[PDB]
Amino acid sequence: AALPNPYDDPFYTTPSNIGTFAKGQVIQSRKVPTDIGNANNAASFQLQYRTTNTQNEAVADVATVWIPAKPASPPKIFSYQVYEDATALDCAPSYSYLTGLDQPNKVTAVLDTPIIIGWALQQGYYVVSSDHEGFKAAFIAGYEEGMAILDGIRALKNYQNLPSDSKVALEGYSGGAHATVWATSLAESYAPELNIVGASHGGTPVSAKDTFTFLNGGPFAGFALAGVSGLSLAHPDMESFIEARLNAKGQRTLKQIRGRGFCLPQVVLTYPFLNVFSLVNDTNLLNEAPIASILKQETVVQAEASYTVSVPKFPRFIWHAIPDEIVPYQPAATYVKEQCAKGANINFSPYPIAEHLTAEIFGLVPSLWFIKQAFDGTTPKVICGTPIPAIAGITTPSADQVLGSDLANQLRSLDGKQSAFGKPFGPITPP
Repeated sequence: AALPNPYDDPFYTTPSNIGTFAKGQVIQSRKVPTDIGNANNAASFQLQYRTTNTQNEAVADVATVWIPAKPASPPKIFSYQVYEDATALDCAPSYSYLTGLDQPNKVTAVLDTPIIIGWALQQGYYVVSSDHEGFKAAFIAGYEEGMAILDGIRALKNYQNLPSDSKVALEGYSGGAHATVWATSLAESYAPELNIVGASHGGTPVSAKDTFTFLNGGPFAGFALAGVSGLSLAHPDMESFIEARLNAKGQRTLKQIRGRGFCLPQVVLTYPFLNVFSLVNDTNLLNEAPIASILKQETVVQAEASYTVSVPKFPRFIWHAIPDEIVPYQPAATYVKEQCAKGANINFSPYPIAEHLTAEIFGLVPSLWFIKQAFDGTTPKVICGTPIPAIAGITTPSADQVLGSDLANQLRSLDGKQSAFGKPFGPITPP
């Protein structure tokens, strides 16, 4: 690609004086060429910045920012969370965004991603997309992801000298929605100066344990194994515990899914029908320490959580396929119901006839319309959590209205194309 592999690059390392940097402070930066930047006439940069890991240690991370040619004003910031879904360093969103064709997780940066970021740039928003898994590629580590993201937003504001109360909105789907929900949950306690006016996410994994039990042994069991790997990379005592229990197969397999160049496509293709329990000599792992208690922290479902989960009060749009076959629907419905009973402002859109990839599209125009309204202060008053399928042209303006013809024609082109997950996208509205 336009830069070396991140494994080969000291830009992806944490300097020994990391602790002297404030949260979100820019350590170094570099101009980078990106497909999205070239397509939208927006300069792109990578920012190496300070953040905080799960063990509350100061670490560096990388984020990618795009500067609109005609910024809206006052300045508005759009944080887009990618479904990286891998535990290797070179699967990073920053690397995947570069001009180039050999990046192993390139797929996660093309397809719907450029539509969404392109759209945000055409509205005049500053765009940031952080490498939310951080330098350990700790997929699904929520505190890891939440802090990295909030600190990436901080870094864009520092880098561009944006006003402190610059409006912020956040968006993501699938693994990017786990990252998004975690960043919203931590905003209050970790980054309360960020003026977040909205957030929009779909296909949300809210409980690590629940997403695990739904996935294990099925067609997308590679995602279960990726979560085990990613969580162990954020929790050292879970890592030791697991290491001690891996049989020879488990040892070969954990190394494999952490191997350079083993990204989402390889996760999907290598592990259908794997039972992660086949990797260990202990079937009761879910119930032992330190795992069981980590699972109670790695959840935003309060019924399951061993801590008081935040309730963001700003407007939110949350969508999900009821028949979701990859990320389970009910845990997310449970999260919305709970949050709504504590004063949240959630417009909830469960799609009764949909699957994971088709709901990725169905909720997209509603999602972006919602974010535009949140920036404008014009999100409609709704009874929190009422299950209403949001349909473009019915509950929102048309695709052409929201996106413009160009971007809506790009969105129509996805219909029937393969997604990162090996299943085709469908149309803008349910048939």
